[PDB]
Parts: sequence; C-alpha cells; structure tokens
Amino acid sequence: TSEQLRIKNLNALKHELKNNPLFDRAFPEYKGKKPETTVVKKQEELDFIRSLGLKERINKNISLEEAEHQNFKQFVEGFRSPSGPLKYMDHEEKQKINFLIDQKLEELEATGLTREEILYDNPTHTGLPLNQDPFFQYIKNNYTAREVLLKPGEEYTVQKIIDLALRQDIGADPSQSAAKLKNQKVYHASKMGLPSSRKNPNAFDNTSYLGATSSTSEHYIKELVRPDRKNHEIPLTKAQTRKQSIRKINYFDIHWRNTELITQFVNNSGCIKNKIQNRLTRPQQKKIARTIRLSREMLLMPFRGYIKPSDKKSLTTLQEDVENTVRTAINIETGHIYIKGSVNEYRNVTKEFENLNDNFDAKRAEQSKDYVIDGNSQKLETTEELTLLEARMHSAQLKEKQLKDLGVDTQAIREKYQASPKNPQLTIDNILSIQTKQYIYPPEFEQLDKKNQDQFKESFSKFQEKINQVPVDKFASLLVHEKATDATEFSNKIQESDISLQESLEYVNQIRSRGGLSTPLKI
Amino acid sequence: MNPIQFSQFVVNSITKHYFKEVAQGALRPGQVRREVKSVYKDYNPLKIHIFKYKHPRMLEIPMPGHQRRAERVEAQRRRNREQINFFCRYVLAKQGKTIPYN
Amino acid sequence: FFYEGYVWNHSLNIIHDIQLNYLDKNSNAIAIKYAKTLNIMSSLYRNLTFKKFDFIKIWYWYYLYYIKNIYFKNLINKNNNYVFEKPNIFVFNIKSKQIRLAVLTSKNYVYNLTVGKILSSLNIKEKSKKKSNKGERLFSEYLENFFKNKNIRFGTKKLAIIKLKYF
Amino acid sequence: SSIDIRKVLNNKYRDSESSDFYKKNREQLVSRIKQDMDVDSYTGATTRRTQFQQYYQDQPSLGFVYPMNPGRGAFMEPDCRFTGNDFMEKINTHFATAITSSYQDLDKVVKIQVNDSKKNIEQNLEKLFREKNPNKEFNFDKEYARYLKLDSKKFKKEYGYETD
Amino acid sequence: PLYELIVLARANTAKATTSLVSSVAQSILEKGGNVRNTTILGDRILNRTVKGNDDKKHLVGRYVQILYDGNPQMMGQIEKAARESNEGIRAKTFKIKDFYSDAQLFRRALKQTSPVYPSYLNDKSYLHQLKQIAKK
Amino acid sequence: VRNSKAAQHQIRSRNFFEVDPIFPDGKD
Amino acid sequence: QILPQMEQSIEISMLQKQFQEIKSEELKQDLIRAYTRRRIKDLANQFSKL
Amino acid sequence: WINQQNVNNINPDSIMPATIYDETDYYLKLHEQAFLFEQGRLEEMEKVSLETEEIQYKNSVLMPIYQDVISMIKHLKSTESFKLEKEFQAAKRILIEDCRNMQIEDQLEEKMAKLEKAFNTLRKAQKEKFDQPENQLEFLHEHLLILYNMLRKWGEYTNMLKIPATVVRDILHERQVMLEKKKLIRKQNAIENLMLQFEKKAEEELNAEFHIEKNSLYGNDKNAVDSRDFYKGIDLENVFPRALIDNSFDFTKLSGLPFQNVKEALRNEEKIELLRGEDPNNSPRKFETALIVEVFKLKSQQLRAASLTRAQQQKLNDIDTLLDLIGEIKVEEPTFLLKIWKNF
Repeated sequence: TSEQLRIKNLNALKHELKNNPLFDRAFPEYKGKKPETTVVKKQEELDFIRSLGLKERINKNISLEEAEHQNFKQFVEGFRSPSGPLKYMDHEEKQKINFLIDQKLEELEATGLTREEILYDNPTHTGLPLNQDPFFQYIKNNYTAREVLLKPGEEYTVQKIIDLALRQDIGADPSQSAAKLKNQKVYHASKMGLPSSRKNPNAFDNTSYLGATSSTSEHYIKELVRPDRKNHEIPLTKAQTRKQSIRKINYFDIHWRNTELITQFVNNSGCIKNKIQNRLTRPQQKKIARTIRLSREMLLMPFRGYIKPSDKKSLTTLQEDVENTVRTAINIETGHIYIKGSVNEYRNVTKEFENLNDNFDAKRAEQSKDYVIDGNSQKLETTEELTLLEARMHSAQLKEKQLKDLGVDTQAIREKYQASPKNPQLTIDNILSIQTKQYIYPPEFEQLDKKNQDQFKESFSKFQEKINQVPVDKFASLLVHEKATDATEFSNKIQESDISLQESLEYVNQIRSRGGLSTPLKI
Repeated sequence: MNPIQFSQFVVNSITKHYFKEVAQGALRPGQVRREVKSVYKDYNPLKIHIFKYKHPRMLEIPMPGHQRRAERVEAQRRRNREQINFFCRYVLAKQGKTIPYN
Repeated sequence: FFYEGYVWNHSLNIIHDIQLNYLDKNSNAIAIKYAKTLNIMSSLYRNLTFKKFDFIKIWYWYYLYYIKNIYFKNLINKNNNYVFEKPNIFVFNIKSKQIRLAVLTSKNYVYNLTVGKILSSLNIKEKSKKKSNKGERLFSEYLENFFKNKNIRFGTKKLAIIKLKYF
Repeated sequence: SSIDIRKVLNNKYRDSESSDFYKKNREQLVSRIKQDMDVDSYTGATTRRTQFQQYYQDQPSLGFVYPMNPGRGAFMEPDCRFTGNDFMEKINTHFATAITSSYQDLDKVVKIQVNDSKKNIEQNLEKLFREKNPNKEFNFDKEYARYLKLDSKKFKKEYGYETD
Repeated sequence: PLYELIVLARANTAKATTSLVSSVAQSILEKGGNVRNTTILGDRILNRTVKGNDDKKHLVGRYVQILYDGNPQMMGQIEKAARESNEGIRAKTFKIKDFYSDAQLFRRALKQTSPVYPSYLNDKSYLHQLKQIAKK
Repeated sequence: VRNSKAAQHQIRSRNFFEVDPIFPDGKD
Repeated sequence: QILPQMEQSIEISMLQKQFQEIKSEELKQDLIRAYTRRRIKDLANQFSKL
Repeated sequence: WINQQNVNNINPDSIMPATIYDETDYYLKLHEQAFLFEQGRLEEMEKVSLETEEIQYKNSVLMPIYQDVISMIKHLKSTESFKLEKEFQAAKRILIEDCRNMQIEDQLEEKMAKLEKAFNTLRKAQKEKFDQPENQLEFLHEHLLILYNMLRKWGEYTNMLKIPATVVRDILHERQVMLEKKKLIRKQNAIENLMLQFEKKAEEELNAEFHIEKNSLYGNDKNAVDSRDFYKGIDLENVFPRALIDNSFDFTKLSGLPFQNVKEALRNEEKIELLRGEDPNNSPRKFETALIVEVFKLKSQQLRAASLTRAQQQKLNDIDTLLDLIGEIKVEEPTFLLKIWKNF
C-alpha cells in the first residue's frame, strides 16, 4: 500500500491543482516552489441531455460574510484541519465519528422531547418528537446522507451533522426541475395566527424544498413566461379571514415605554389601524390605543409623521440603551460581526439570576476585590474558582521578584503604570496620567500579613498539585480556562485499577475488532 | 426666507408634517400621487368629511342628528357590496371560468 | 529639513495664541479642506504604527477622528460641497379653486404666480381660471418660459423643496 | 420486517399523565431535563433557527463584547449643546491642543526611523544617482535637496517611484 | 400611595440631575413621605420641539424616574417643582404595581453586574442576600 | 418586546382523538 | 414541424438508455421534469418573437 | 433610598456613572444623529448606528485571521489525550450494539465496569511516556509554537475590533485618493445600446471603488497564470519532492506557519518593541504571568539538574524562552475565547 499512497498523493495534487483556485491558503507550506496560482472558469455550450443531472450555483441572495465562509468551507477548511477533508478521509475515522453521533442522537430520543424545545427555552410552537421525525431518523440510520450536503473540501465533524438533525436549514432544491421563485420573504413566528392559514403566494413556499413538488404547470407558467388567463380561486368569508389572522399579546408587555411592539399597529403615515388590519381582538386594540395616544404625548412616537427606526427603539434604562451600541455580536463559527438589527441578541434575565451561586463568602473575596482584569464580572465566584485568582495573584508577585533579582526597579513602574479601580472624572490634566496608568497589578508579597501571604502561597500549592495530576498534553486548555477562572478542567481525578495493560488492550482492541477498526491501539 | 428661518421651516416640517428625501435628485413620474394616496388610505376617507366629495355644496354641514342616520344607511350599502364582492368571486371559482388578458 | 534637524519648535504652536472661533454650519468649502490634509496626517501614523490601537488610545487622536467625519461629510446636504446656498421652495395652494404657486427663491425675492396673472395679460373672461381646461395648460406653458430667462435668483446649484399644503 | 423485540419488551403500556396534553405540567418536565444537559456540546454554537411555512424562530448563541477605554469620552458630555451652532463650540474646545500634540508625534516616529537608519538612507540614494549620473561627484547634502524640490512627475522619471 | 413621576429634563452633566433630584427629594421629605428609587430611562432625539424654562427650543431630552410614597394632595406641588425647576421642563405622575415584581426587579438587580458600570459599586454580598429573600 | 405571544395554556398539545390525515403519502 | 419530431426521437432515446442503467425511481422522474423545464424555455423564446 | 441625611450627598455615579461619557462612545452617536435631524436628512442618521460600509471592510480583515486561528486550535485539541477519550466513547457504543445484537445485555454491567478500569490503566500509562524528559520536551517544542502563533493572531483579531468606524472611514478616503493618483498617471497618457454602456461603467468603477479589502473572493481575476494550462504535459514528480507531498497530506501535522522557529519569533517582538517603548527594558509589558508559565518553569529547573544531552539542554533554552514570552503576551476577552476553545 506504501506504493499506492504515492499514487494517491501524486494524483491528489493533480485533482487539487486543477480544481482549487485557492491552493496558497490550502498549502501555504511552500510558496517559492511555484508561482501564485488560481483557476478560471470559462463559458461552455451544454449538451441538451447530459447537463440535466447538474445543479445550480445559488438559490438565494448571499451576503459577503457568507461567501468567504462558503468558499473557505469549500476548499480550505479541511486542508488545514487535522483529520483532513472528507474526500481523502479514511473509512476508519469516518466510522469512529459515526458511533459518537449515534451515541448522542439516542440520548435526545431518550428524553422524548421535540426539536424546537431542546434549542429554545421559551418556544412559541412545538413540533414532533424525534422518534417520529423522518429526517432525524433518516440521518441516524444512513451514514452517507450525513455526507451529501457536507461539501467535499469540508471537515467531517459531529457538531455539523447534529445541526442538520436538530435544525433543517436546507434551502431550495437546485435541481434543473425546480422553478426559481423570486419573492421569498420570511417573517417571524409571532406575527402568525393559525398555522392553517392560506398560503401567501408572495412569500416563501414549502414547495421549494423539493423540485418534484414545484414541477407543476403553475410554477413553470409563473417564472418562465407571462400570464394570459385569470384563474379564480375560492375566497374566504370575512369571518374566516379574521379567525385565521388573530394574534394575541401579553397584557403586561403593553406599556408605552416599549415601541418595538406598539409601532407594529400603526400605518406608515402614523395613523392607528383597525383591529382587523392589526390582527387583534377588541380589548387588546383598546389597551394599545391608550398607549399610543399617551406615547404620542411623551414624544417617543410621533403624532402624524412617518415612523422612524429611532422611534422603533423601545425604551429602557441607559444600560440596555448604551450596551446595545457597545454590544458587538460575533458568530463563533465565523469571526464577522452582525450589524445591529440583523440578529436577535439574546438574554434570559431569569436564568442569569438563577444561574448565580447560592453559596458565597464575601470575606474570602476581599483580597481579590480590588484586583480585576475585566471591567466587571457577572459571576458570583465559588470558593474553588476564587482560589485560582489568589494563585494568579501569587504568580504575578513571583515575577516581580524575578525581575527585581535582575535589577529592575519595581516600585518605579508601579507608580507610573498601575491603575487604581477608582478613577475620577476625566479632564485635560487627568487623562495623560490615567491613560498611562492602564495596568492592574497585585500588591507586594512583602507588605503583607502572614495569613495574606499564606493564602496566596497555599492557593498556589493546591493548583500546583492538580497540574501534576493533569497530563501534559492539554497544556493550552488549562491556559484558556486559567484566564476566565474556570476550574473544571483543573478538577481532574483518575481512579485506581488492578487490570494489566495487556489484559486491557487485548480486551479493547477485541471489542473494536467487531465494529471494524482493524488498527489496534498503541500506548 | 432667511437662512435662520430656513431651519425653522425644516424643523417644523419634520415634526408636524411629512418628509422625504430623494437620492437621485429627480422625481420619478407618479411618485407624488402614490405617496399622496397612501395618506388618503391611512386616513379613512370614509370617516373624514372632506374626502367624500369635492364640491362645496355637498360639503355643507347638516345637523348632527340628520348626519348620524346617514352613516347608518351608507354603512348598510357597503355591506351589500361586500357580500356581492364575495358572491361573484365565489361563483366564478365554482364555474372555474377565466378572463383572458390578451 | 527634518533629516538634519533635531528637536525644534513647531510652526503650529502659534495657534494657542489666537482665539479660535467656532465655525458656523453653513461653511463647507473649508470643512472639506481640513480632511484632505488631516487624512494624510494620520495615514502615515497608521501605516507606520500598523493600525495598532495602543497608539490611538490617547485622547486627541480619537478626538480628531471623530472630527474628520463631521468636517468631511458635508454639513450642508450631500448635493452641495462648496457653501450654503439657501435651497428654493415651491408651495401650491389647493383649497383655492384657482391654481396657485408661491416661491421662496435662494434670495429674499418671492413670486406670486396664479392663473389670473397670466390671463390678465390676455384679457379673457373671469370664469376660465375655475374650469381651467386652458388655465391648467397655460400654466404649464408659463413654467417653461419662466426658466428660459435663466434667472440668477434661483442659484448656481439649483435646489428645490416642493410642498403641497391642502387636499 | 423493520421490527425488533426489545422495543416491544422494553415497552410497557401505561395510562396518560398530565404531561402528554397539558402544557404547564409538561413544561415543568422539560425544565427538569435541560438543567443537566448543554445544547452547545451537541451543536456547537450557531444561529439556532427553525423554519415553518414562512416563519422562523431564532435563539443564537453568540459571543458578546463590550469594548471600553477611558479616552473614548472625547470630552463629549451632554451639556445642552447637541445642536445649533452651540454644538460646533463643543468641538473647537480641544481642536488646538489635539492638532499640535499630533504633529509632535509624527516627528518623533519619523525621526527615530531616520536616525536609526541614516546609513542605508545615505547608501540607497547614492546607488541611484550613479545610474543617473555615472562616474561623477555626488554631494549628498546638495543632491538631497533635489530628492525633495522636484515635482511628482520629475521625481518619477529619475527615481522610478512616486512619493509626493 | 406609591406614585411614579416622570420628567422631561434638559440634558446636562450628572450635577444638574443630582441638583434636580436633591431639590425634589427634599420637597417631598419636607412634607412627609419616602422615595423608593431614583433612576434614568434614557436620552434620545425628541419627535417635537419643546420650550424650556429658558424660553429655549430643544430636541434632545432626558427622562427620569422619581418613585415616592406620599399623599395624593402632595403630588401637585411636586409636579410644579420640576416644572418650575431649570433642568426640568414637563412632568407627569403615575400609579403602578409591577414595581417589586419579577422582571422589574431582576433587571434592576443584575444592574450592578453590568460591564459598563465600575466595580467599586458592585457589592456581591448584596445580591446574594437579595436572592435568598427573593425566592417564592 | 418586538415578538410577544401569549401562552394559551388552555390549548392542549395532543389531540385526544383521530382524524382523516390531511396530507398523506401514497394511496394506502 | 420537422425539427422537433426529429429531436424528440433523439432527445428521448438519449434518455431511455440513461434510465436503463439506473434502477431507482427517484432520479428517473426528476430528469424528465428537468427535461420539461429545459424544453419549456424553448417556447418562451418563440413567444418573445413575432 | 434618600433620607434627609443623603439629600446632598447623592453620588452622581448612582444616577450616571462616569464610564459612559468617559469609557464609551455612546453620546457621540447622539450628537451626529441630532445634528442632522435639524438639517432634515434622515438616511445618514441610521448609518451612524449601523455603520454598514465600515464594518463590512472590517470583516474582510477579521475573517482570514479567524479562518486561521481555528486550524491551530484543532491541533492544540488533537493531542493524544483527547483522541483517547474520543475512542473511549466509541468503545461504549460498540459494546452495547454487540450486547444488543448478541442478545447478551445482562452481562453488560460486569463488562462496562471492566472497561473504565482499563482506560485508567492507560491514562496513567500515558503519563509514564510523558513523564520522561525525552518525550516531554518534544511535545512542548511543537505544541507551544502553535500556541505562540495563535496568540499573536488573537492580538490582530482583538486590535481590529477595538478600531471605531471613524478610523475605518479614513481608509475609504485613502482608497478614493490612491485611485485618482493612479488615474491621472494614465489619463495623461438603440435605447438598449445606451442601457448597456451604463453597466460597464458601473461594473468597472465599482470593482475599483469597492469599499472592502481584497479577499479569497475578488483577487482571483488578476493573475494570468492559469494553473491548469501551466501543468499540461508535466510530470510533477520531478518538480516537487517526493517527501514534501507525503508530509503535506499528513494532515495531522500542521504546516505553513509564519514562525516555525524560536529565532524567527524573537525577531517579531523586537520589531514591535521599538515602536512601543523608547526603552526595551523596564517595560510594564513584562510583569504579566500565568500559573502555567511559572509552574512548568519549576519543572524546567528540575530537569536541568538531571542528566541530558546537548540538544536537550538546547531545547530547554528554546522552551524556557517560549514560557517567558507567553506570560508576557497580553491577552483579551477570554470569555469570548472559552467558547471558541470548546466549539472547535
């Protein structure tokens, strides 16, 4: 097979270097052994039969932040990854990942919950259990379907596959049988009344998920040509139109200091709608009209002119008014920023409250009280995760001694650059000393009581033992958590075992031999 | 007329009245009537006295008592129309007939 | 000769002496010219400092960048760049059965334009401006000749704020 | 086919509880399950989106940032001077000290990069005058004035690149 | 009883508001009563011009809360005080009950933990005790 | 809030009865 | 008249052979429905003419 | 609450903290919006809050960085320890599905107990390889360069976020200025047919005036290389070494770093340190530390007592530099970094 490995890798680059327009980001390991290289598309005639099996390049309007992550996902995601792209991926590693998926999917079915409930903590609607959902079952039982939508130059992970299962984010069907429908608008699921309401022809259609469904004459006549015949559909009774389009609102989220809601029920010009165009009952249309006629008078909302997004900004304290400017939101899949208004930025107030710690020692934290790296902490620290700080404090104190042994004047710098927690108002005289005093340092180990010296020492002694118990491999992971003062990884514990290694590996590799996995272990 | 009075003309225009700003510098044909009629719709013509008629001798004002009964009558005239707007549509969808544009 | 020169006094230390006056909102030939110079001032300071924020933290840079955006973006509308010019206004009365039009030129002058003043020139009956089956169209003709004179009172960069009062 | 026994034996027919139909008694069950588990391990982090006929439903798991620095005040406290010509007064306060201290700082950075590398600055120029003026004298301090006093057009023809 | 007060306030530094509150807060206590909080809603652009005490136009305004428990015969003199003041322009009173409910509290309780705030104001033993009393 | 919806707890999740299915598959 | 009658005999026989090797009934009914779309555009161009 | 006591002693911070008008750019945005509200214009008022044209430029800078920060993390997570635990779980699913298929599940509890016992024999046995001075040092020399490369990318990612849009707008003045310099250098040297001329003017003017940096998206049209046609009739065995190709597709090993050596890393900071500080000594940048930087130095002090070869002593002298560097590298927003450590 060693000969075959070369026959693959030699022909592999032939496939890449012909098909990758971006090889430099793929394999930047060598730059001078080749020019800067790209690949270029060219117009072509098409056979009237063979191209039927092709698919479209796009079905949607794509923004710039997606295009980069899509081309990056197309080519470079796997080339830089450890496991490698799905193309040249071995059967064994694909098979290993496939077990861990199955081990996770059944835990979700073991709950009996639904799709939307797991994701959402205040769901509007609730769909199916997952024992009945065909898609989730189709993914669980067939491994190849997991790989179809995953692009060839992409990595084969667990998280990406479970996304499809717990959310069917698939778009239209880009067969050459489907009809490209233009108007596809997607409103939020709180503007809806009954789900049985008639189908908005202007808005998004369920038929686009499969071209075989939108392969009817009406769809082809719509996009490809103009109409000549007016075809009449049965209308609805004035009662049935309303009954479908009834909305219901919390009575407590009616107050005049929330314009995100109240402006939904006024025209563009600034005139109140009827209940019908508002999709409401009688009393809920009263309780809003009072608030408009009152909010008009507190000048949040206009009397007669056009509604403005500044008016649509609901009222609240300075923080939620200020933070929402300061709050820049970033995907963790993709480093780009969401522009304001382009995303629902989320916060459970009740959960943050209940997520706090019911156990707290304010005295134990008086040492680290003035010390803070971040602006403020929304966390109420435990006893354990407090010890981590006092050891961080001890550490920075040790290096001051390390530098002072080499001659550095420690007191000289701490007068110029140390930043107090309490900063007065900024003026022309205060801003230069304080902008130099940005840094936050611990106190001297010398100017202390023994118990204050003991805790910083004992705290350092605890975590020094844990990292000895923790293996060496996951050096960085401790350093990620060491900043944010998370102590879970630091909490490791291995238990005793009387079994010999030969009995172990002979037993484990036997097990794995059944599922495949001819490759034994080596420890 | 003065530059100081200019700002007082614009500030008064925003708050008390309607306001746009065109980006391309010119005025698309029929841009006015659409933007006017949007207000003619938002305001109910069917409750404002001016928007029923143009000729002043129709805009002459009766007693309130003589006017309330007129509202009952015209309201009933609409309900007869609103039903036949539903009837003829209902029938045509049953006969399945079609109107050619050409 | 900054090559041979060591520390020296800057020519721009004079500015502390003169009482700087706040600039009015109507001047924008001048506002733009700050930006053309100051964008060069920062360009080198960034390309050298490699866009690093630690050099921007000090207040006066940040104070300055916020001032570019104001003196750079026109304080008069986008459509003008030089200097304020008093945009023109057009105002139609509609509750007048007769058609009307009032102008507020860029200068102090005002027009009172009606169907009658046209039809006063032509010695026609008192009744036609109501029906205006001609007066509607003679007005449309009057507007064309009204611009052929190419009056100065409108302005170089001609502007307008069209308005309609009644219904 | 498609059928097993263990699903039948592990099954146990029972009677319906309140959970199956009644929301409040059901939602009390759901919260007791979500406490132990964390969705982000199963799905990473993403725009948690689900789409009905034409209706979406979102609860993304993002990373929030709040960048703050004391110099960002710009001395812009609200003091009735939001608009009117009283506004531009609020800008021209530090418009003198802010300019001057800036021009101080290019001359620091420019000079430090010129002082530290005068030699290459002297050497790289002379190599170019030779190709233009081969086998002749090269007065640095005199010819260096021709590196500057030239216009943008003439500077290109001799030196091959443009700056001012 | 408990009445919520709201004011249009000409936006100024923290001193002008503290002067405004310290004037109003004594006008109440001079008569009898309490004061439950002093907070701030937000500065925004106003849809319509306003005349202040300076016979001056404004388009930016600051809203304020002054919650107090006091006579119904006392509210009217308090409205005049704000409307008579230099910082305040308009005023109006309300009556409420959502105060000391859940959502009106937890937002107010996690207020300390905002990153925008400083840290010396964050007293963490406060919230710990505030929780254990606010539990069913 | 921009998206408000009232919890209609009187509504019941599971239908206690059967119905002719609306959108079947095949013809069984 | 003569082109399409000569084309359909070609355009189908090029497909029936392609349906032969396949044994699934999903692809078969999608290629046909894709063939119609690609053939209906031919008529959309004709009505654009006079 | 206010007594008669605290009427005059009201702290303004309780009403209005200093941090907003000092440590935040909020009141700035109001001043522009209202300044224009009187002028009448309303479109620009939105843009001060949204700032689309500036952020889109910023993402073009952020994404290629963040595209790279990921791939390092996965190698930091692809160690031997995590790979074991991925396979710890794979064994469990294979036990049960055998006990299921074999209909022998009552025996499972006695077997699953044996399973966890075995791995604890392996986990301790994994240390006994990494307890050696030999294997220990070899891991750090690669594991840390990957880390050091990451943290400096993280700085670039964090510096670019802090940059306000005012700064970003100025580049979009430069780009407008730099083009016209490139134009004047060059310029000195039926109804449907009208419609077409508008497009080609729009297309060419836009692509140059486009307000976003070149990326993987745009720049591919410039190079006239045509990688396919370049290779037609070539045996790549002769051009490219047979050893490079094999280690390239060894995806478990990362390659294409900027700094593959200690000495290259030290050149980076020196070019940096001169701009920042007039003195590269006594800087406040040095005081920073971690627990992890300092604990492992003590281990370096214990090994350096033990017997070693010359190269192993040279690796200590390489590693002990990287230790001190990392603690000095300023960091930012670990809360935003925790999740990224988990997701990828």
